Amino acid sequence: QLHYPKEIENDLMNCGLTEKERVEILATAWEYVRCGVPEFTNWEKYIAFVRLTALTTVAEYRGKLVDIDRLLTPGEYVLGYPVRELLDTLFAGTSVYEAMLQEYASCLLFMAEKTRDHQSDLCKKYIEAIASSPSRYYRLRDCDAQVRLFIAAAVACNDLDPDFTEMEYQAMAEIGITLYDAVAFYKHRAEAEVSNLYAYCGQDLEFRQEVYQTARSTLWALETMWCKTVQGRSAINLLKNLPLIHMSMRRYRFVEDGLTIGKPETSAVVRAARNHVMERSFESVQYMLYPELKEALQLPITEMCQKCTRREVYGGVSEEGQFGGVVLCKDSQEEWRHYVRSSESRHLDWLGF
Amino acid sequence: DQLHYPKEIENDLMNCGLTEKERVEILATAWEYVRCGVPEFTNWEKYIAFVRLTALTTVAEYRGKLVDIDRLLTPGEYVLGYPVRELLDTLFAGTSVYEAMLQEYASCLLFMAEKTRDHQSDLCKKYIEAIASSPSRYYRLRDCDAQVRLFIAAAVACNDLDPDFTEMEYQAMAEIGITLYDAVAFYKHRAEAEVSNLYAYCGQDLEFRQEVYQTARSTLWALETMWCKTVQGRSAINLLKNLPLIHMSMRRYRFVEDGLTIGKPPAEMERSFESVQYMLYPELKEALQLPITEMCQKCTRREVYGGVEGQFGGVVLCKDSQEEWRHYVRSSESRHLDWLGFL
Ligand SMILES: [Zn+2]
Ligand SMILES: [Zn+2]
Repeated sequence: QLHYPKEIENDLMNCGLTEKERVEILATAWEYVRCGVPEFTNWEKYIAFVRLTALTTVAEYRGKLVDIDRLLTPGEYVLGYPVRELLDTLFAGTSVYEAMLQEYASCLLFMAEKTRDHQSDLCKKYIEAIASSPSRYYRLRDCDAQVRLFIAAAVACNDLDPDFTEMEYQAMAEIGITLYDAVAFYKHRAEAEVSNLYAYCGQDLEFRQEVYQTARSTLWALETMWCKTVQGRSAINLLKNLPLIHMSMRRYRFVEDGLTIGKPETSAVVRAARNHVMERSFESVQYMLYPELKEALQLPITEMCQKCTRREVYGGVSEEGQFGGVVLCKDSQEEWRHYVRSSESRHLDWLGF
Repeated sequence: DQLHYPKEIENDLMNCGLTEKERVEILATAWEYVRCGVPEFTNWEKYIAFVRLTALTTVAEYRGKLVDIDRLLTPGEYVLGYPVRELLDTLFAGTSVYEAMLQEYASCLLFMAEKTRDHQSDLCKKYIEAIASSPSRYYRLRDCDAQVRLFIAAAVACNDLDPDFTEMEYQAMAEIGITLYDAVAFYKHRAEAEVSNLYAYCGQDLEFRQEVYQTARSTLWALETMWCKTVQGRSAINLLKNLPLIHMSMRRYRFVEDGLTIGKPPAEMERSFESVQYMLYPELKEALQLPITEMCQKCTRREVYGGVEGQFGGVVLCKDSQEEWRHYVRSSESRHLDWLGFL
């Protein structure tokens, strides 16, 4: 049986979902928020955030249903949700308000763009931006996985105003993504995903084990330094639980894989992948794009490495073991591997240890 | 991977029988357990006391011959540099669970030290036979061993509140937590011929393990949905939910070393019942005095437990006893929904 609060039990009715899909989305949204934000004080903001995480979950599953251009419009209901009102309840009167409005809209925009019928030019530029540098992969994946959004929401649901610096958010995202992308590796590869750190860094277990161990070690140093503050614990709770959801949430396949993690041949998500089978402009969406994404989507073709292998159209069918975007050259792949292996110096700098 | 813990504990357990590597592994392991089990707290003083109590628990697991079990509950006494009874008073004194938690702590460390003596004591054999006598008894004794109700009570105390769970809430929570934890620790426990694993008794087929892990986790999500708005509710949730997850979150476990995977297959005068009975909680006092006439005679018992492939080190249940255990674990939903006040 799936469980979630009565408050949300009638959400997402009459939106194009089966009763099975709808109850799975609501349970997933609730579990994600409980796992990522276990400590809260404000129930009204907590439920608003659960509802926004439900819409995010719909955007990932069936993005065609979500009117991206209405998410930030006051008075507008998207699949029954007053999205801008929920964002205002959560973030209005905090220092991160205007930035989190663009973070939310930008995340859902590219979730919808990636499910689309045919590759848009926004999609193609995103696919090439994330392959263009490791720091740009981490910033854009941060938005895609809602890392800094969850951290700020966690602080807001404790009735405090987030005061992390830009470099603290970048350190937190690099730790969380390095862990999460490692555990999701086999699901993401079986689905020929573009948004996985190891699509660019390399598929060898030895690299993954090494940088996982370093990120978890830095996270334990961060936890030891920050655990006496509510804001500190709000960031720790979110980052630490990112990989653990593979075991804690009923959306993942821990039980169905024989109580295993990291074994692709017993995996229910990999076996599902194996068994399986009107154009938004930069102009129309720029109001909602955060600055790093705007620059990411306008990087000149010529200022990117010309040795890496791009294509006209990404997606379509691929062999077992292949991810779905830009294939880095040896020099670029060496650049990424070296950036990730250097995390400890960069982060002890960025986090103020 | 360097080890991290607070400065308040960094020079504990100095020059008292641990190697230098052992001592820092113990302090880091205690800190990591307490941070995973009790993520939400308000009282730093109580928190460090509990971390130090966990460090001593960790010495008893590893090196129980260093630990003077009979001085744990004695005012004024230092064990390995810790004023154990002062630490337990800082954490629990003036709560409704004070006396129960002194006994819960001492009873845990007593059997951790008994399990590693060179010679099996009488007391150790009676524990090994008691934990195999009924599934409800397995869960209560494993609760103390794993410190499930002690951690839940400590979590509430570290939020400056008075634990007010009922006996039957503690029993449901222990059943949920142990069913999950013993499942994830299954292969490690089997490799060490452990006695304290639910599946040593229920059986070793993966299908039973999957099914009852799915139910326990589903119950825990219903409990979390019902209780997540109070500090006491979250204190319980956080401990139970994180029990299986420490296999990924703690450096003590082998997630990384295993390829980012879970699941991959007479120095000593003997203690007597009478010398330790003051420190035992009621159910353990009773379990250690059960006549083996009142136990199932068809189960396979031994004169001496231990020695030795893919075998646990205690009582081997008979087919009928195994069926009783499996039925009990598979009936958890109804028992738990009743004990937890969902109906
Ligand atoms: Zn290149
Ligand atoms: Zn029997």
